[PDB]
Amino acid sequence: SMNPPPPETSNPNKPKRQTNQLQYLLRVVLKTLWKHQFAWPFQQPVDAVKLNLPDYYKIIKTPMDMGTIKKRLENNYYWNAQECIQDFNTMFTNCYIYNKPGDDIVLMAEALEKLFLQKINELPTE
Ligand SMILES: CC(=O)c1c(C)[nH]c(-c2csc(N3CCNCC3)n2)c1CCC(C)C
Repeated sequence: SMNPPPPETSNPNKPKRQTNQLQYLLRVVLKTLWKHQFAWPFQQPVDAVKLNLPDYYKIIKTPMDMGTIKKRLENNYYWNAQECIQDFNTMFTNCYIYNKPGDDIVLMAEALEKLFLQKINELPTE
């Protein structure tokens, strides 16, 4: 079995910015989810080899995880907050696509997503 290359976290020819919204996404949103008791399955790319999930990357073609998001934020990879919000939403959606309703992993994603929504509700104006 093989894992794919992880999502990129640096791309020198991609234009980058540091906005107050992106700062909030790191200092408030990511930090809140990262410290949560249910964060651990989401802190690095899914290791389909070790988890014995050979179909994971057959079903999930746009993988995303908080380790990737954290590095993107720390490296100022994004142009705007919407790009980063999309990454969080991709991460949650992938979990719901792959897994079964009520699975532990889905309950974990739901708990993190609730906090995400609470924090994004107060995203500052630019
Ligand atoms: C399939 C799924 O949606 C999953 C997601 C987002 N995460 C995990 C998971 C478990 S353990 C771990 N890591 C990652 C990297 N660092 C080591 C610990 N990730 C899964 C598998 C759940 C179940 C189907 C076996």
